[PDB]
Amino acid sequence: GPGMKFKIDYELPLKIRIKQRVKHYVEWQIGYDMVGNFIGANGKDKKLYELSDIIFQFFKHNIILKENLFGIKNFLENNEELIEDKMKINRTNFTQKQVAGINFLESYVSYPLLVYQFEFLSEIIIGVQGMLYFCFPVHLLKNINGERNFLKGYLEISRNNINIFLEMLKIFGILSNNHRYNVLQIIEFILNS
Amino acid sequence: GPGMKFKIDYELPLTSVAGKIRIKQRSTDYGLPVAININVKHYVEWQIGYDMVAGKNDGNFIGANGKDKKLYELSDIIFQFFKHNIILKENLFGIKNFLENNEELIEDKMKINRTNFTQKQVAGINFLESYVSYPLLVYQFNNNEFLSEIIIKEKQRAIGVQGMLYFCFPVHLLKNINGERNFLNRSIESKEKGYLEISRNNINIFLEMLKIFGILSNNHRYNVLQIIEFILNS
Repeated sequence: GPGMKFKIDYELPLKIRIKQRVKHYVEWQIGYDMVGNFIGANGKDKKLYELSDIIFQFFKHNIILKENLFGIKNFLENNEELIEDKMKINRTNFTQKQVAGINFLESYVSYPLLVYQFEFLSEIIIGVQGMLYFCFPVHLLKNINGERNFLKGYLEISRNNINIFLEMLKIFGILSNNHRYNVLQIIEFILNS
Repeated sequence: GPGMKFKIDYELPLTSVAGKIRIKQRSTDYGLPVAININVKHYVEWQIGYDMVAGKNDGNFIGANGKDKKLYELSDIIFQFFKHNIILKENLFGIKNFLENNEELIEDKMKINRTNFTQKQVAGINFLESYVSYPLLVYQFNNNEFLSEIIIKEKQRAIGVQGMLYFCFPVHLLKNINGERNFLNRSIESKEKGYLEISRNNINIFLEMLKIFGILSNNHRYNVLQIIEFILNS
């Protein structure tokens, strides 16, 4: 349907990993671009993909207002608090530890992780790099025919859950400087188009 | 040379990435990798093994996993120095009796920790923050130049933790192709090889490393015990 009736049945092959803690969920290492619509932070030909493809279509069908994209743009342009700079890896001081009578020095390396709850949730784990994972129960997916008969999958996106992907784009925009630059280029492309 | 003069100039590929040999710089503690003149803080990181899967003709023992195995790197070094009568039989027997009586295993005592959550706000966005803490064990050999570090990670597709042993020592200890220790204050040439001199003066470092492998897990204990028995009966 057009306008507010617009939906996307996103095909998900079964970057996709299936794990379990009804406890089984989809682990989607979702991206926003692909190697053209804009110039990435690395200076390569980048085009819209996945997350940005979803936002562009729902903006094209007038479900996402341009005022929302303007607010996200100004938020990402004005913000200086980035997740990569706020997530610090900690290393403890070496302490004496004996195993099997052998004297070792023991230290712990702690890697932070962030959980954003939207039932959906986003997880950011950790040279090193931060990796974003969009997670949701697997029984939410419709089969190839079009019914949740799992308890290829298809994730239904509509006006009732598009805000999950707008929030996820905003989170990407504060993950790192490279992501902040790329997301700003994507929002500029969507607003101009 | 012959007898007590026996040595091994172990060839180590220096300019190589995505392999068992890596070059890092020790930050006065911890170290960070490097890609360039070599100074005293540059170390060799060697993810050394003690065996290798063998074929139907070159097998030396059967490992804990039931696979054909043969000597490799650490165990081959110990075999040659035992073959040339530098390593005493009592040294191998002492390690054998130690591994037979030992009950504390590294993969059973080392724990990966997940901390409680805390509320964390970044850019005005509220998150739940937690930490995953990985232990590492460092063993300082009697020679203050050599050390080994055991990194503890999760078992892949299994329950528990696994240890990866790395053998570390300064780059300036290595000899070039001419037998010169001239790496200090000099950049490493392309495809250049470093040579770690192993002799009677430092062989016990490799014996202590074999003992450390033997306490890593029950499978490692079994494999080391099979290696000691094979070497003793040679």
